Amino acid sequence: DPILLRPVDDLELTVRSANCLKAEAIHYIGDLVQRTEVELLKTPNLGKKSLTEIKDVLASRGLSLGMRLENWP
Amino acid sequence: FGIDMNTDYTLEEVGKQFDVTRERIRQIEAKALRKLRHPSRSEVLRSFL
Repeated sequence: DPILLRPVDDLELTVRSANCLKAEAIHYIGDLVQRTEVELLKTPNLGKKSLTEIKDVLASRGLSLGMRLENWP
Repeated sequence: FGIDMNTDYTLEEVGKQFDVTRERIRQIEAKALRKLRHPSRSEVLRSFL
């Protein structure tokens, strides 16, 4: 797969959600989508709009929540 | 820069154009250059290097 190894900075994320995800210590898109809705929503200063826009960019990049990973990284 | 125009402009003249401090325009240019530095756009450009 050539799309899972791209850095999470490619997602064009705002600063607040970027800081929240850095606190979650996520740097790969597969690691970004390994978790779920509530698990990422529990983080402080991250609202429904942040994860909503994350899902929007994932859908615009041909991804949809509910997948799983195998042998990564 | 001098892109598709006659002359380039120092940031003071652009600040007069946009009714804003020379500093703010420096910030805008730095932010835009940072944005274009990002991948998914730098590949086609850096193929010219």
